[PDB]
Amino acid sequence: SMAHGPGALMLKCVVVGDGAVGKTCLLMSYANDAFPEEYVPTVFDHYAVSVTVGGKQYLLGLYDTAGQEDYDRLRPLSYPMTDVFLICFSVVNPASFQNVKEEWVPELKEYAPNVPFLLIGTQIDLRDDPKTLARLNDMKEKPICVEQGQKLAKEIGACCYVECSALTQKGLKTVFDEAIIAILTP
Ligand SMILES: Nc1nc2c(ncn2[C@@H]2O[C@H](COP(=O)(O)OP(=O)(O)NP(=O)(O)O)[C@@H](O)[C@H]2O)c(=O)[nH]1
Ligand SMILES: [Mg+2]
Repeated sequence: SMAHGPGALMLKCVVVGDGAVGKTCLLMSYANDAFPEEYVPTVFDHYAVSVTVGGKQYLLGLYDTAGQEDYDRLRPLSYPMTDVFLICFSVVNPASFQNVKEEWVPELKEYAPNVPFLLIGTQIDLRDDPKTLARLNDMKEKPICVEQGQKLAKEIGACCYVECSALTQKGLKTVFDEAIIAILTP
């Protein structure tokens, strides 16, 4: 190794889900072990981190994707040779939860048929924020709870349900550990 540093098998994880569920922030927060305080992009640059699985090392490549409608056309460009997807919804946006079964799961079933994926509930620090709960209880909506995520993950055939907050980093480690296990599960 005079020409280059440590190297390793590269794996590819792509993140999909609704506008404003926290995909980008989930990725920047995992990568930098801090919530992005400065300027947050629509889409985070391709980025990888080293992990140590079962005494073997791997580079987990992290691909972000926009969930709006300007970025519809070009999104499936990210999908080829993916090893695992994360389908994110925000536990304080029920509408994104209903878009799992009805928008993100069909898209994956059409383009990466036999690629495993997880179901990730995001922004769980808002689940009991006074300001948020009340904005929600204006529409007699309430936050998605843990039991609803687990149930939904089974129906759709996700490998599991994991929750996190990008803000405090709770659950983040588990999200990506489980993405790896789901891949390295021969
Ligand atoms: N409190 C809290 N806010 C969060 C969290 N994650 C993201 N946010 C906030 O949620 C908003 C959108 O975040 P973002 O990561 O851009 O979501 P996105 O899914 O990437 N959006 P897009 O599809 O358009 O790229 C921002 O105001 C951001 O600060 C979280 O875990 N907790
Ligand atoms: Mg994004």
